[PDB]
Amino acid sequence: MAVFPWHSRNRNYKAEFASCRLEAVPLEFGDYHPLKPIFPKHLLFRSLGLNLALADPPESDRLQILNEAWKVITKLKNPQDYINCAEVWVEYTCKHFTKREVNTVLADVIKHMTPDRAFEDSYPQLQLIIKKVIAHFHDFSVLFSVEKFLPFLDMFQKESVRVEVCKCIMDAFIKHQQEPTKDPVILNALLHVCKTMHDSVNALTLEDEKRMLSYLINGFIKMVSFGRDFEQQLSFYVESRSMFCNLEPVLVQLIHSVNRLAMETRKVMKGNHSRKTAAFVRACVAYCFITIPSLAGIFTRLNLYLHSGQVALANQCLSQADAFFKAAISLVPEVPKMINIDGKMRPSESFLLEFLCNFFSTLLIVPDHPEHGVLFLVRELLNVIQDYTWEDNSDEKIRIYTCVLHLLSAMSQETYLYHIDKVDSNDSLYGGDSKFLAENNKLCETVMAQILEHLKTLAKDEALKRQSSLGLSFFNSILAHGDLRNNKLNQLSVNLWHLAQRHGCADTRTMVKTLEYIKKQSKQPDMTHLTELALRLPLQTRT
Amino acid sequence: MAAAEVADTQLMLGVGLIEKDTNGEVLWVWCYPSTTATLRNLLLRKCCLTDENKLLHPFVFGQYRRTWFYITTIEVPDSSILKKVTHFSIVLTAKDFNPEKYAAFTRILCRMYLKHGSPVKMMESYIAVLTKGICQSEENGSFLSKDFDARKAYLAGSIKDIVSQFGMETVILHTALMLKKRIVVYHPKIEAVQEFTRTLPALVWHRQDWTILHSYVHLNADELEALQMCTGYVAGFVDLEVSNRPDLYDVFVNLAESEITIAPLAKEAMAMGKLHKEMGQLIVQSAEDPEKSESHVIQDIALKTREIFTNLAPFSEVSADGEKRVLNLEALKQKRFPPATENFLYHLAAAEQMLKI
Amino acid sequence: MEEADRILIHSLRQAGTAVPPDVQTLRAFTTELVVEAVVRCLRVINPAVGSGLSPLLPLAMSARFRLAMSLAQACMDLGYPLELGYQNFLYPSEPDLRDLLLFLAERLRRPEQVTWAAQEQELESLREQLEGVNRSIEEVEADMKTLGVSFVQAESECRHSKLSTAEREQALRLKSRAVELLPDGTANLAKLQLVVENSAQRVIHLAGQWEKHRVPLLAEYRHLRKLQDCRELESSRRLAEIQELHQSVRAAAEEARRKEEVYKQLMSELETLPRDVSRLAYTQRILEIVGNIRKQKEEITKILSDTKELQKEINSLSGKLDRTFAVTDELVFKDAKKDDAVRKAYKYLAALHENCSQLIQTIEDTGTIMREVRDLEEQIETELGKKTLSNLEKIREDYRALRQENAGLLGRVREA
Amino acid sequence: LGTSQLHRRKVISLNKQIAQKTKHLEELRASHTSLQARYNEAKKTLTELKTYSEKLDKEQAALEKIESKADPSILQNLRALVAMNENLKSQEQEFKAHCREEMTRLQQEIENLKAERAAMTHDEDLDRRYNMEKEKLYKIRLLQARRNREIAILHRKIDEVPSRAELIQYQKRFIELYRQISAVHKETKQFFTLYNTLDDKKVYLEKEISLLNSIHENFSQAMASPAARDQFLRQMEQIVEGIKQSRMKMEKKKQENKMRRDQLNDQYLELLEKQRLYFKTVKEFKEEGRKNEMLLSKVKAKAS
Amino acid sequence: MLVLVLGDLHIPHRCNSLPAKFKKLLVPGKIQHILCTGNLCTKESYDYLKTLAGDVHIVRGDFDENLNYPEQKVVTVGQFKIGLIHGHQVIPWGDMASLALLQRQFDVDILISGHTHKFEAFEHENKFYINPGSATGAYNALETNIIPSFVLMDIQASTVVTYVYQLIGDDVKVERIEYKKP
Repeated sequence: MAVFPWHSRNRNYKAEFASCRLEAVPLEFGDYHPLKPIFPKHLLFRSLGLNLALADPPESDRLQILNEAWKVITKLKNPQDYINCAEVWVEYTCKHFTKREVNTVLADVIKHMTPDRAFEDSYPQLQLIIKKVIAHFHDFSVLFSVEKFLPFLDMFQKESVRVEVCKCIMDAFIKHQQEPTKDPVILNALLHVCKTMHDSVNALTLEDEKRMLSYLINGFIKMVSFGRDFEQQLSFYVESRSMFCNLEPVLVQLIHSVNRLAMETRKVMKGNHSRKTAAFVRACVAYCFITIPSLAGIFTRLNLYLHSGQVALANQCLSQADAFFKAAISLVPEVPKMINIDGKMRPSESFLLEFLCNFFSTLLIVPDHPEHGVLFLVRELLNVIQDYTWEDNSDEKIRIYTCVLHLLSAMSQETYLYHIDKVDSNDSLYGGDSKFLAENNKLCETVMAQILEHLKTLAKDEALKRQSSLGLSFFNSILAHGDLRNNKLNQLSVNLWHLAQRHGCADTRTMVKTLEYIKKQSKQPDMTHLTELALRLPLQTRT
Repeated sequence: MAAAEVADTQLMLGVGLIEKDTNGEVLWVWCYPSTTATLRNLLLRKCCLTDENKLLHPFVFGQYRRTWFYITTIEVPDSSILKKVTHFSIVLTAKDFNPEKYAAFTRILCRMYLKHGSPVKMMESYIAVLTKGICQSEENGSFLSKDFDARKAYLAGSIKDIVSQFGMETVILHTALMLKKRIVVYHPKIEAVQEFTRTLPALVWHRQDWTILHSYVHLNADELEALQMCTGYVAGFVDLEVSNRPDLYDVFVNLAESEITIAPLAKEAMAMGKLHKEMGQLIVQSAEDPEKSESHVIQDIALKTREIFTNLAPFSEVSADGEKRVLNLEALKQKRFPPATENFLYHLAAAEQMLKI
Repeated sequence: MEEADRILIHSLRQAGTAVPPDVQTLRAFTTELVVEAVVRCLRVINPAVGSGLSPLLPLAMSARFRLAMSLAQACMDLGYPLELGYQNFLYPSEPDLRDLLLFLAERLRRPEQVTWAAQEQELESLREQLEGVNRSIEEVEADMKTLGVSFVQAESECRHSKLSTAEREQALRLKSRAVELLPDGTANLAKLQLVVENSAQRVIHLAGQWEKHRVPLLAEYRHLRKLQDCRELESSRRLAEIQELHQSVRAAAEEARRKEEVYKQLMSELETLPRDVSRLAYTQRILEIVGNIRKQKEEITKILSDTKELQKEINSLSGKLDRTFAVTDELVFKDAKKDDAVRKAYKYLAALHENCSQLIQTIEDTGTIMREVRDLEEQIETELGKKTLSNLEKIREDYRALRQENAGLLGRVREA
Repeated sequence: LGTSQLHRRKVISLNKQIAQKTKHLEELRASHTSLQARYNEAKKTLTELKTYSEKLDKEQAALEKIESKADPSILQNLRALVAMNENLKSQEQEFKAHCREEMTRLQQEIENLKAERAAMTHDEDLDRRYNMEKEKLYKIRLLQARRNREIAILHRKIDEVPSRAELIQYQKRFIELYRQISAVHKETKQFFTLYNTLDDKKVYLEKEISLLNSIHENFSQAMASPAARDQFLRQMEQIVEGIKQSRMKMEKKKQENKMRRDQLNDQYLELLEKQRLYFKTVKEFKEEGRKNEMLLSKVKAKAS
Repeated sequence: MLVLVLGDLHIPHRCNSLPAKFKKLLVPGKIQHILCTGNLCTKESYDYLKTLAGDVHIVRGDFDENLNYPEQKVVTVGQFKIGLIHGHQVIPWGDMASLALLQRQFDVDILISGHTHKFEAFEHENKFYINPGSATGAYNALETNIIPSFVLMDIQASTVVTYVYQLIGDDVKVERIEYKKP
């Protein structure tokens, strides 16, 4: 058996669709389905605050009492009594009357607290006050109108305390904020607080606190929205990136946002892509591009890379994609033997292969460079993959080899499994270049060489179950992609099937049902040479 | 005995066959009777295999212009016949009733052919029955016409089952039946039609005429004409369209329904007056009264038949034509039968062909 | 901020201001260079003012002030957030200039009764005969009806009679036949039975012949049907094939037209396009920077560890030190009780550990002071970025010139 | 003279109707007569058949008379056999005829299937056409690939020099990047200083504990004798002397760095005050400009 | 038995709410099982699902940060084994031949994909294969538009009745098949 060149089945995915598809009936107007929906002053002051909170005369009388009580309180220089009793009366005051009534209290609070550190001793009281505000106040714009809150913030010093306030404030904001819109002032204040949080961060702070804080930030972030203003949105993002360096996941959100903006902009333009559209496109591209390096989560960064890729594919940026691929490639060696997630170490190779899998498909979707060697990139990636220190259970390598042949098969196709928009691929140029086809086949054969080598090595290795599965796949693939009109390859497929059976660690049930499937497929007319195979395939069995 | 076998071996005018080949088509394949190419086309129209599986009813029996015909289809079951045969439909043609005995001799013929493939040996069996009214089989225990008197074929019908199914619809059926009136039966299952309809000559059978049983009539003009040759008639059908036609039918039975239909004048001639109440009573008992089997029910219907015949009998004179009587129907009305009994007497004297005009 | 220096290049290119050779930094500039840029900036962006002041450099110093005041106004065109004016417009720190420049770059007894009777009589005479004729006609019609029925009746009886006659003929013939057979009944019976059975054998013969004749006909039929279908399928397939290939070829020609015309567009585009420094170059630069970030971040990260372990080492040391001194000082005092000079050694114990604390503290202080040094040096950097002394020299000579100028102006006010 | 036209008119109508109806009578009567003869004829024929039938009946009675002379069983068997042979002759002869008949029929049917066939040349020419289409399609695909090559070349050429718009994001990135550069690196080296600090703290913790334990034991040994105890007093004064020398070296460093710090800080403050002077002098000049322009207003009004 | 199957919600980045009438169609409780092929992305989206019905299963797609979701699962309802994948595992995305390869690996009667981004529902080899599409209509990079689509099916022993929901503005279109276990 020489280096017998693989040659492929030909398939009309459209005809295959029409055969395999079930045609569902469009269901009738309003028809059934299972979920069709067919004695000091302050002491009495506070005591009175309790009684009034419980029971009170009419609002006008409450107002009178407010004036009298708070006036005396302003006269009351003693800050501790002042803060203690005011905290109780505040709830009742905000409960009945509008903002300004309390705003007076705010002013006098600022006055009494300002001259002396004791307000820092009163930090809890300040917190409870704001929490009470939270319960009673819910529309942001009024708080912005209730500008006293800014002096309130300014009064503080203790970063931590402030941060606590921020957490509470923003969670309440989230509970209230359900409107995806904008207000520059609203943004300004929020952003200021956000930076307060961000700068509060240090390298030393607990990652969990970091995470939660970030996540909250992230929530409002999702809420941030100015509708149809790609450039404003963009810029805001840029600076956001600038400041909010303190946690990457957060930044990924921005990344995602970029993507969303870009893609939707693309869709609404409907191919009617002006200079503006394409520049905007490229800018999203870059911003994103530059981001990943800044990032850390390599695996994540990789899928991010491929998204970057595909959007560039969506956006006509070939060599750009190439760069990203080079990057992915560069990350490939980076992938360590074990990676830690959830605090725990897991065999990454499984995961990276999963990526690789979707990437490979992604491969053929690319239009290549004429200058660059026709899919050289592909080989580089695979070769490097093999260069990784794969231990035993390399067989996953072999899985990829298999699948790579499936890809090679698509390249072999004079027409590809899908064709995307304006996207071009070597098919779209070459229309079945015999030369390209042959070179591809040669590449396949290279893989097939590796296939034979390791499989029989595994035979030397008594890895009869794993090797057996590998042969299982090999024959399966040959079936999907091949023509037994290479009688030689058909026979080698028999060699496989019985070789697997002669070592015998394979599931004989698998093999039996497999053979049954072989005959069931073989039944079709072209499959008569598969019928020749399936009968010419007897089967040695554990049974 | 033997005279009946010689008659029957005239009547059994021979075998039909149709099949299908692998080139793509169902086909007639040769066999052994006195052919009639027109009637041959008619039988082809009988052929269930003509629709490869509309309902590939595996057996049919039939009668045409008093000539009976008998049919088997098994597509192709496991046998050593020529594998070109994709489908098969064996038939015979007759003037005689023993569908079961035909089923036997045919099963003999068929299995013999299923071993050999040759129809000519099976024709040897045709010849054997021809010569003897009997056949041995290599494939089977032997068959004798002595095995299966026609009255055995007549016993097979359960009248109880039908009358328990049809109640006063059976009073409709009765009043059409006795008076020589045009009876239609519809069920899409030819098997059920065959069973029910062949039971229908059993009803009143002592008033013997078995030739009536044309178990498969087509709506073709020639076939409808042939049924027109009949007057008291029962023809079987598997589609509703015959219900359209009380002009054509005195009764439409949907056996798919368990329903029986009254023709326009029959709505008086079969109106529930005195005799038809008597019949309502008798048929309620024929469901309900257990004492008497189907043939015994025929005996008690023969009691009613002798009642009506003897009502006619002294009131009627026996003509110079000798065979039959001429009825003073005016004197029968002077008897003053309550109106439905007197009407049934008149209509049966028509059915007896014993009128005076 | 050399990347920003590349933005300078960018800004110069967009403005159409040159990049003279050493004009690679803000450091190079004179005020005119910038303020010219500002002229370009609004003259692009707000020409209404921006047309106002030529890129021609002024020399009326008052015009320098006032044109510069127009620059402040140009900021007032939107309000770049910082302070404005000729003071700035004289030669500020490069950060400031850079920032503002960026702000710019972005937005880019009467006769009848006697005789009439005899006349109408003529009607009546015919009317009666008419009715009588009609009577006779109806009569004959009835006769024809009855006779036709009777005729058909006779026809029916004739048909049945014929039937009976035929039956009699057959029965009579058979009876004669039986009479013919009467003399040799047994022998005739056996002979005839044998004859019948042989004739049936002869029938069997013909059935075999006719069978065997029959089979070839069917086999040929089958053959012709099979070739019929094969032809029909074949034709259908070639037809479908060529339909599809034609349609695809059509689409390919359409695309060829589109491609060719676009290609010439691309020719025009090649004609148009500039040849600047590439996307790649900045890509590389960024990545370099990226690496920088990674490396020093990672170095900080090692340092994070180093701190962690170093402190826990110090912790262990502190515990061992405290317990060490407790045990040691206890024993030393126990010994000191013996003798005044042992007490002197104990004195040296306490004083030594004190001096240890002293030195440690001094080291701490040194660290703090050197942190101060960092701060001060940063501030120095700040002020030299303020070009601070040179800007002294600038404002001294400027204010000198303008004080002198204003004194001349006062003189002219009094003179003129 | 009393006379009517209706007499005339309807008289003529009546004569026409009489005559016409009478002729209808004559024809109908003739038909009656013809059918009468016809019917009577049928009757005669019927009588004729009856008479012949009666002769047949006479003949049957006589033939039955002859038959009576022997065993009816034997006669019946013979008759049956006669009918049997008769039937055999009939179906066999008929069947011969049908053999020939059906042979001819199939012969004719096959003659149909032959003349039906006695698309292929079409199929060949279709193959040729098909091949031609594929062939020009391949050459077309050649042009596609080539044009596409140009497409990619020109695209890359466009894009290699990104849009000023693109540069926008570029530089702001750079800007944060510088910010980071600085922030990070300064953080970094300051924490390196922190390292120096904790490093030195650990070093002297170690040296302190070690010397402490050593001197503790040397005390324990020395105190045993007054002479060695006093020797420990002197040697420890020497050790504390070296320690104090380390203290004094650190203090000297403190003072030197303090001097540097003082000098630079003072220069800093000098420069601060001077920078304030320069902004003041900035204001002074702007005052000089305001004065200048006021004087200019005066000067232009006065002199001009 | 009422069971809900979904994939590739892309909630935070692409699809931070489900649309109105589709949400509305999610009545809680009249669903027995919930199966997600992945890229629903968030634990809180899963919370919304688990509150839609408790019997949730999720296989790991791309963006689902809970890597602890299995790559695949064989779920079983009625009389059918039912294979679960994020089609990011599917070699030529969508190859029927590969799909049967999967079936023969796992001997399952049904399979559901999600990563593929057409509406897909092929049964051939007497084995059935599904793409609901993204029920949030998360953009298909290969494609110009996808309406969000989702299916519930009446799985009844050896038989399954499909309900193929499509939201078209206020138009919730639905299609039915019955799949069976011959």
